[PDB]
Amino acid sequence: EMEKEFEQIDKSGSWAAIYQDIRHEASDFPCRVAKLPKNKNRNRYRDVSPFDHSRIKLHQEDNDYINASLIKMEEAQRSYILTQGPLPNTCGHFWEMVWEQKSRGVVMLNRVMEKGSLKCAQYWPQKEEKEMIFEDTNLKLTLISEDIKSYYTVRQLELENLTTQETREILHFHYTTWPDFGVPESPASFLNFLFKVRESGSLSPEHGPVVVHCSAGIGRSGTFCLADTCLLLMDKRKDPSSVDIKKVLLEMRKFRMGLIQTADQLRFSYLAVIEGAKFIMGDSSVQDQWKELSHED
Ligand SMILES: O=P(O)(O)C(F)(F)c1ccc2ccc(C(F)(F)P(=O)(O)O)cc2c1
Repeated sequence: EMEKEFEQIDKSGSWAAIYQDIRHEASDFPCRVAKLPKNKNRNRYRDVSPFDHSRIKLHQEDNDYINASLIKMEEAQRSYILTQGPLPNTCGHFWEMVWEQKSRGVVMLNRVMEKGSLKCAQYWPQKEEKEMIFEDTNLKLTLISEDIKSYYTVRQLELENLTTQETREILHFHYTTWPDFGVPESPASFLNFLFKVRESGSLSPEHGPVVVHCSAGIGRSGTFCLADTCLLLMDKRKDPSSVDIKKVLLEMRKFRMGLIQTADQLRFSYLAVIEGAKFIMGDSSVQDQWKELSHED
């Protein structure tokens, strides 16, 4: 039982050991491009780079580089794009990517400012009367509307390719109370938030991979994607307990490094998956319970 194993790990306080085993077994691929001197200012952190084999390439001719990774989950039938929280000089790239990948949604798991330090840049407009134009990638972005909740805000954005004048509605899901190296404020909050994204249709195969990011795009982003993939996994393979979260994470770390940055987020991943499992295997109310418990209102 998923529950039994979880309690065993907790009872023995093995979360740090398991998490540490994951780091040591994690894949390690080259990041030549990410480390090219010219791209130095395109990476928020020196030690966090997308693997070359899976990095998302901008279709631009100058520099196709952006600190983003395509996490393709074969069995789970779902791809995501994990990227760092855009930098002052990479906002055009970010949206360029969102455009070229035909993304429908963007999941932000961090705040533009955490403890006097900017964990990310204001890459989307805060006021509707002030659209944003990223001149380098010839993109226009406009806040159409937004639904502000207690711990998360969902925004409707219109992304326009100024070149072709083509337009697209991007759904911006912003979890606002997930601290760096911290965890969601309950499995309920998280799942409540994950299912909003799901019901939005942003994760649908009819759209490009959803863009998920935090600060470095590995900790919170990793946690969010791990949870979503495991729940996705234990629904298609009818035999949920066979889903080995630790291994799913390892599968994931093959496409981007450092997914899940703390033993606690790893534990949370298990909690969120176990909790969210109640949905996959019946119970059409736990979702109303998460919404209730998340106190989003
Ligand atoms: O999403 P989180 O909370 O996991 C994060 F973004 F806060 C986080 C994650 C990975 C990091 C790696 C390196 C640095 C660095 F400080 F070492 P560097 O020296 O490479 O800039 C900072 C990092 C911060």
